[PDB]
Amino acid sequence: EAAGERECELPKIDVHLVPDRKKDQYKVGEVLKFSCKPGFTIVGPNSVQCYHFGLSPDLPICKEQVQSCGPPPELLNGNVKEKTKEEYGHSEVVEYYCNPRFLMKGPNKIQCVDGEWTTLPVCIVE
Repeated sequence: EAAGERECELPKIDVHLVPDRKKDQYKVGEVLKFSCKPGFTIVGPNSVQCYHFGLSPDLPICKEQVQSCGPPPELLNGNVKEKTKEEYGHSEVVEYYCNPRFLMKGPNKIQCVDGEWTTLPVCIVE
């Protein structure tokens, strides 16, 4: 009996972690987005899939204390349109804008994760 499959059940995550679904058994191809508790920051993979060998990649962790990352980086052919505060914070996104000659490819905003900002929008001439 049983196919070649090997389906998933929610593994032992962090006590302060909370999965998006939060179901007991995950079907192969379920993406278990994780997050941490209200006052916790999730660090690591915030989305793992249920594969036919198990939930992968391995689970992220929870940090209450993160960095504020200071001000955001510059944009290559734009700038930050928002008020650059000396202290942003985790999950604080920064709306950028590129010049009126470019198309903005990636996310115009980026949020700082742990203490590192995510991948910039990047714009190209239209």
